[PDB]
Amino acid sequence: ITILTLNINGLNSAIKRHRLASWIKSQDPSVCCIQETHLTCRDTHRLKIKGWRKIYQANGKQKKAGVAILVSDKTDFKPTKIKRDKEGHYIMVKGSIQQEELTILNIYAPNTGAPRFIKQVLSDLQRDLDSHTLIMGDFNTPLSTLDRSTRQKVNKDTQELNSALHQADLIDIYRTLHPKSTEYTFSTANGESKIDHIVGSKALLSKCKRTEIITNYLSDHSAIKLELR
Ligand SMILES: [Mn+2]
Repeated sequence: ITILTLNINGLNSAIKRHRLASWIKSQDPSVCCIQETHLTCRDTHRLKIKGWRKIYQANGKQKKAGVAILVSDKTDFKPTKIKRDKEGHYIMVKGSIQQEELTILNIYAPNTGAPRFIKQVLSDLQRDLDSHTLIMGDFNTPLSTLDRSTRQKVNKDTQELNSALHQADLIDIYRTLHPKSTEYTFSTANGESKIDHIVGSKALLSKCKRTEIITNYLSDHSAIKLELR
C-alpha cells in the first residue's frame, strides 16, 4: 500500500477541491492524510473525491485547521476505531487492510508550541499507540538538525518530544531511510525546513519500502509518500 501526507492549505474553493482530486487520482494512494482542509464541522460534506469514498474528518467550528484521512475504494479497509480532535488538529484511524492492522494518526500541530502540542497528543492517545502506528502530518517543527537549512540543533521542547517518541518505540521513518537527507517540505524567502513528517513504530521499518518527497502546485507544503509492504 501507499500512504501519502499533504498539508493542502485549504479546501474551501471548488478549484482547490478539483485540483486535489486530480492530484490524488494521479498519485493513487491507498490512504491519504490531509492537513489544513479549513473546513468547518458543518462543511465536511464538501470534501468528496471519486475513488475515495471513505473520508474521515476532524474539524473545528472556524475555517482553520481541519484534517482528513481518505481511503481508496480499491483498498479493503476495515475500520476499528476513529478518534477526532474536537479542535480539528488531529484524527486517529485504526483498522486493517487484508488482515494487517494499521494505526494512523494524522496531525496538524500549531505553529507556536508545536513540539509541546505533539507531546501532549501522544500522552492523550497513549493507550491507542501500538507497534503498527504511523504518525504523519505537519508537525510544524524539525525533529533533527538536518531538518532545517540553518542546521541548528533542535531545542529543549523538541528534545523532549524525541524522548517521548523513543519511549513509545517510534522513529522518524523518512530520516531512518534517508539519514543524510537535506530535503525540505516548506520554505520561506530566507530558509527551508522539513516540518512535515512520517514517524512510525520501529516494528514497521521492515515493511517500509520507499519514501519520497513530492513537490506540487497545490500548496505551500510538499507531500511525503510512503510505500508499505
Ligand atoms: Mn499553513
